[PDB]
Amino acid sequence: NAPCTTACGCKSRLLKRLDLYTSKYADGINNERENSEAYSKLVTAALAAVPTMQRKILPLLGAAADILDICRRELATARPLVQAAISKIEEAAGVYNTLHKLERGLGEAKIEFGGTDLRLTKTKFRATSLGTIHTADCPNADEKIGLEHEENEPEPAKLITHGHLDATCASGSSCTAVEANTHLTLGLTFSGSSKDESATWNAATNNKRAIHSNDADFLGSNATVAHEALKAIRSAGASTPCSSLITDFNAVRANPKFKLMVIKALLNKPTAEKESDAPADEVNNAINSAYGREGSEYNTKTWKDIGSTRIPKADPPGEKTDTIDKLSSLPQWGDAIARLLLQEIT
Amino acid sequence: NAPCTTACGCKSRLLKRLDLYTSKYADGINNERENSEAYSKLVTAALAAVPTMQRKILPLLGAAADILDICRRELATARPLVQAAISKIEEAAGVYNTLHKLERGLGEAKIEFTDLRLTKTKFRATSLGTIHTADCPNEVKIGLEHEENEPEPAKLITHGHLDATCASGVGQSSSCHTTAVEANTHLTLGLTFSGSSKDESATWNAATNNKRAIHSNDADFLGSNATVAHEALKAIRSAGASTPCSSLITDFNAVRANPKFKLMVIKALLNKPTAEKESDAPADEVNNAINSAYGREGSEYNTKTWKDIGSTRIPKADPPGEKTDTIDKLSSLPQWGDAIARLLLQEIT
Ligand SMILES: *[C@@H]1O[C@H](CO)[C@@H](O[C@@H]2O[C@H](CO)[C@@H](O[C@@H]3O[C@H](CO[C@H]4O[C@H](CO)[C@@H](O)[C@H](O)[C@@H]4O)[C@@H](O)[C@H](O)[C@@H]3O)[C@H](O)[C@H]2NC(C)=O)[C@H](O)[C@H]1NC(C)=O
Ligand SMILES: *[C@@H]1O[C@H](CO)[C@@H](O[C@@H]2O[C@H](CO)[C@@H](O[C@@H]3O[C@H](CO[C@H]4O[C@H](CO)[C@@H](O)[C@H](O)[C@@H]4O)[C@@H](O)[C@H](O)[C@@H]3O)[C@H](O)[C@H]2NC(C)=O)[C@H](O)[C@H]1NC(C)=O
Ligand SMILES: [Br-]
Ligand SMILES: [Br-]
Ligand SMILES: [Br-]
Ligand SMILES: [Br-]
Ligand SMILES: [Br-]
Ligand SMILES: [Br-]
Ligand SMILES: [Br-]
Ligand SMILES: [Br-]
Ligand SMILES: [Br-]
Ligand SMILES: [Br-]
Ligand SMILES: [Br-]
Ligand SMILES: [Br-]
Ligand SMILES: [Br-]
Ligand SMILES: [Br-]
Ligand SMILES: [Br-]
Ligand SMILES: [Br-]
Ligand SMILES: [Br-]
Ligand SMILES: [Br-]
Ligand SMILES: [Br-]
Ligand SMILES: [Br-]
Ligand SMILES: [Br-]
Ligand SMILES: [Br-]
Ligand SMILES: [Br-]
Repeated sequence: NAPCTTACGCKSRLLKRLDLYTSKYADGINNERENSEAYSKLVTAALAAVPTMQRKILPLLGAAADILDICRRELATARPLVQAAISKIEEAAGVYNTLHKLERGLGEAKIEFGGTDLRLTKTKFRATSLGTIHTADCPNADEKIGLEHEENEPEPAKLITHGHLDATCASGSSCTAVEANTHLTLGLTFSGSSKDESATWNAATNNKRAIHSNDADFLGSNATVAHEALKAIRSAGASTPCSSLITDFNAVRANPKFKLMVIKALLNKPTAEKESDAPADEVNNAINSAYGREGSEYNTKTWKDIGSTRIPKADPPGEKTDTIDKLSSLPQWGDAIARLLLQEIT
Repeated sequence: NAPCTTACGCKSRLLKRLDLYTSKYADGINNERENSEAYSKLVTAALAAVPTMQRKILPLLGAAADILDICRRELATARPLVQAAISKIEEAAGVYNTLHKLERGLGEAKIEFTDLRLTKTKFRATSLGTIHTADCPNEVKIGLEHEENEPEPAKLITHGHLDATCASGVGQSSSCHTTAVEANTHLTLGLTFSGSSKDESATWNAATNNKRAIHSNDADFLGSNATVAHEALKAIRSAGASTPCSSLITDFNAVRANPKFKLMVIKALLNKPTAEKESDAPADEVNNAINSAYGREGSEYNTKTWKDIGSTRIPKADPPGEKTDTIDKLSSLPQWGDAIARLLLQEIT
């Protein structure tokens, strides 16, 4: 809720926010895999099973096709938005990796004139840290993230907008002109606000003060467009694609094509085309008989019986048979379907 | 290819290389959509079509299931590798943004001293901390064949340098190692960066009035980021995953080469339905069956076979009673799945 304030924290939050979306997308990919498998199992079993079993599979087919189609279309819609966010967030992370290197400044040059004269060689530069970047890893401890929280989450912070010329001058005492015992120290630091401490420093230069600032906008809009890319997913309603499963009776039960095919296939009224063509109690009683009461046995029995349907199996000494669940691959299911239809032709 | 030498060039080349892989991945995704559609049409038409067409469809069906399965498995193997490359490349690109801001150094403090008192107005230059803001200037062979020989991306900046100038005496003509710092002295300290360590103090100590890098410090901004991205691109190639799902069910050459195809031609088109081996028929008879069903060498596969498949009539839901239409007019998986149920019910009835 409060803006991030360190490079390690901003990167950590931006990546954690991205994970909200990519993990949900990965769930959809897995769900599309399971729905594809389920739909293939239904078609194969619907061809191979005995009529009492076939009649229980048929009401699943149109509704399952509806779930699978929508699931694929939702993933296809989300795919470019998630890809766009990934690219933009990871580029911003790259800049944060550098802002962490600069978070302690860039060192200093300190001249100590020695005491004898004001001649100068490298040996009078006692400090020469200038150009040293910060190399330590992020602190191991540091920092509500959730899709519900995304709408008011603030932009990632820019952290550094200015570089500062730090200066110290101490004679003898304040710079009393520079003489043989004078320490002159000049450094470069960064912050998110401009600094000019010239007023206090000119009356007491023996204190390190930022005496000039220059523009150093490293992030530019990178964090803004990454932030906006996350909103683009939410605006399109693409944050949780393909969340419905064919193996969830709640998804199937709600489809009008399911109820209608219960009437056609399980209440012996095959010419029905409206939901009203049978009394609701007879639809419900048929549902109860086929799938357990209110579909309570859909997974414990219906999908188990579907998986135990025996289908043709290729073999060099002659075609054999086994169950859908034992030959659990699309190539074997497609081969069975071809073989089942050939037997009907033959 | 010589290594990249600028931040704008390194970022550009890395993204261009990445695009070689993501574009091929996108092609596989598109092919998988087309393959899923092709397979669903085949299953649907195989149930609905007249027996003459069913026999033409059945060998396409078993091969199509195999092609589609391989296609999905290739995409599943490629997906985490491509995602990793994208993440690592884009993190490196972000660092190169900053390396571009730093490519012209970070300015300087110049102190122009009548006396040797000092306030800000004696600092003529105060550019220290000024980063470079301009866009990239408006680099090389890029291609998968060229990827094995591509060098690692350049780090560009490995060290920061303290540059120093000291010019004492009127006209600022003299070195400060012999003409001590006095009222006319110009003292300039700056910060630049490069890809090599530097220590030019030996020459500077005898002539301080020339700008020289008299000290260097470590400034490794990229770390391993760019090399780790490079290695992620190689990880795709090592896995043989650069062109996943390149085969199309609508490409007869892919169908013909699928191991399931020949046997089903024998079973469905040569009146040997119990065949289980390719030796169950002469190869010449298989070829004649292929020529009759799909045109000579499959030359009519798209112009005739798939048009005939698409014109198969299937059931269509309607409130005043079930109607019929063609696969191509009812061109959606949900209408095909509904048709399959209605077809199987009709057989039951
Ligand atoms: C590209 O270079 C980057 C450095 O410029 C790499 O980032 C560094 O990666 C190392 C791991 O190899 C990290 O070291 C670890 O840090 C964690 C703590 O940091 C994490 O947790 C805190 C607290 O939540 C969080 O604020 C941070 O953002 C991190 O999420 C320690 O627990 C470990 O013990 C270990 O010390 C560095 O911290 C990390 N630096 C930064 C700035 O992220 C980066 O991994 C490189 N990229 C690739 C693709 O290799
Ligand atoms: C994050 O901030 C970055 C700055 O740190 C953004 O990058 C800058 O984006 C602008 C506009 O998008 C680019 O300006 C354009 O530059 C091109 C020329 O550069 C391109 O082509 C050369 C080859 O000629 C290639 O070497 C470069 O790498 C680029 O591919 C001009 O033709 C345009 O007219 C326009 O001036 C900057 O060049 C670019 N800077 C860098 C260092 O990339 C970046 O877009 C931000 N990220 C996001 C996601 O918005
Ligand atoms: Br995924
Ligand atoms: Br499957
Ligand atoms: Br039964
Ligand atoms: Br001293
Ligand atoms: Br009834
Ligand atoms: Br029942
Ligand atoms: Br019920
Ligand atoms: Br894609
Ligand atoms: Br489809
Ligand atoms: Br199908
Ligand atoms: Br002067
Ligand atoms: Br002046
Ligand atoms: Br290529
Ligand atoms: Br390759
Ligand atoms: Br380099
Ligand atoms: Br002068
Ligand atoms: Br490395
Ligand atoms: Br490859
Ligand atoms: Br032969
Ligand atoms: Br023959
Ligand atoms: Br034929
Ligand atoms: Br075609
Ligand atoms: Br027809």
